[PDB]
Amino acid sequence: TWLSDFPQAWAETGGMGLAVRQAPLIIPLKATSTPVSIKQYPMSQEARLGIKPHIQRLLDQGILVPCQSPWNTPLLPVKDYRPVQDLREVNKRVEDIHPTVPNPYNLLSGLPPSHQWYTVLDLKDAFFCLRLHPTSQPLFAFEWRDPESGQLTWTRLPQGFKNSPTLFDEALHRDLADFRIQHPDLILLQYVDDLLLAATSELDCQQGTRALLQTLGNLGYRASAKKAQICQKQVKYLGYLLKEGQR
DNA sequence: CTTATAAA
DNA sequence: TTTATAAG
Repeated sequence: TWLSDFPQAWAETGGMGLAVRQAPLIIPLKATSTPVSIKQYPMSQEARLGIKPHIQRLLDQGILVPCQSPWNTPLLPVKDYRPVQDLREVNKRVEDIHPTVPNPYNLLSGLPPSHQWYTVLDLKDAFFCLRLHPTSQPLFAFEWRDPESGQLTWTRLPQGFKNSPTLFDEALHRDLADFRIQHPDLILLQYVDDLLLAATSELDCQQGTRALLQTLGNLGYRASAKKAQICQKQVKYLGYLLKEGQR
């Protein structure tokens, strides 16, 4: 089984990821920025009870930690509840970086007709695999209370932060550089957390996929076994249907 | 909820 | 000028 053969590589069996080779990220501020503390709009009990289990899981996982910070941004009061942080005022104060993630159209142009056997993997909770340096953690604080009050913040690259997709894409590229060198006859397309591996034959695709899963797992990333498309001549990738070299 | 942009 | 849409 693809599952049993690579327990470490799958989110379902390997536990929450952590990119062990990647240094905790420091997030540079713009030259003139100072902290902004935005009050939390009062949240209804219904919303709070909805969000609570997610917050607790993240705390248990060490992805959230208590803190006291001069920064504060709101969680959405209406957000099937899940916590969404409005990081816009933080984003405005963070120094911009060059956008290096290719658009899907251009990314797909690197797929040759010679390689028509596909594996598509998506990494689960990808941003959370990247640690934030403790110096940058306070930037992302928000308020949490459970009547029956303090701030929490993220110890990993957060959702809603303007640079997360680019920083993740760049980190995974660094981590997969050797894989590319070891497998010169495979095509690997990276779009943040969405990966396409393409091979000349079913066999090469099988061996390539084994090697990619082993590598991802070893590095601390986790792919979704449920959504995995393995060694197919027809796959869905980035909203396209990849079929016989078309699209 | 707030806010940026677009469409009406 | 208002309304709608989208997104953190």
